[PDB]
Parts: sequence; C-alpha cells; structure tokens
Amino acid sequence: SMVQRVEIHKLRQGENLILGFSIGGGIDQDPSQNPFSEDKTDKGIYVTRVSEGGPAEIAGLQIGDKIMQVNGWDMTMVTHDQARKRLTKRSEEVVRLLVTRQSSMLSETEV
Ligand SMILES: [Cl-]
Ligand SMILES: [Zn+2]
Ligand SMILES: [Zn+2]
Repeated sequence: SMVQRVEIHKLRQGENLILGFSIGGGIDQDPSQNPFSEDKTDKGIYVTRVSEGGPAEIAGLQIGDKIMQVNGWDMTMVTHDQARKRLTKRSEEVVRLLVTRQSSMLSETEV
C-alpha cells in the first residue's frame, strides 16, 4: 500500500459546505463490517463512497482509501463521530488528508 496526500476544497451546497464522500469505521464500530479493509480488525476510518463529480473525486480521493490524518489531526484511533466532526468544520474551507491506498508508472524516454 501507498501513502497519498489529498487536498479537498469544499463546495457550498446552499448553506452547507461539503466534501463529496462518505466515511465508515472508527474505534467505536465493529470492524468486521468493513468490506474495504485487508485486516478485519482494522477499526480505522475508510472512504466508503465518493460522489461522482464532487470535490473529493476531483481531488483524487478513492473508495477504500484509509484516512490517516485530517489537517494535522491523527485519525487512526478516532471514533466515527470524531472523524465526522474533523471533516465537517463549517469554519474550514479546505481539508488536507493523508490517506493510505492498497495497490507501469515508470517515465521512459527514447533517446
Ligand atoms: Cl457515530
Ligand atoms: Zn468522475
Ligand atoms: Zn486552496
């Protein structure tokens, strides 16, 4: 798996600002119910949906991505609602994420 930096600018949907994805997981949840994890004891926060055409998709977020950090806050052992809260601060227009993603990128040049 690889680490990836993702930056998402929220889109104003009337009065709300939204990122355009859904989360699952958290240390309060039963990790057996998470289909995206490789290890079914992983209680981490996973991207379970990405809204087509939305800010997260355009920013490069992918379904199954594990969210490790949001704006400098570590997300590996947070509750589901703690994750929600960190992602939905009305004050914050931009969310910067570190995610892990399970995986020829070699640039080759003729001379
Ligand atoms: Cl919750
Ligand atoms: Zn698309
Ligand atoms: Zn910006």
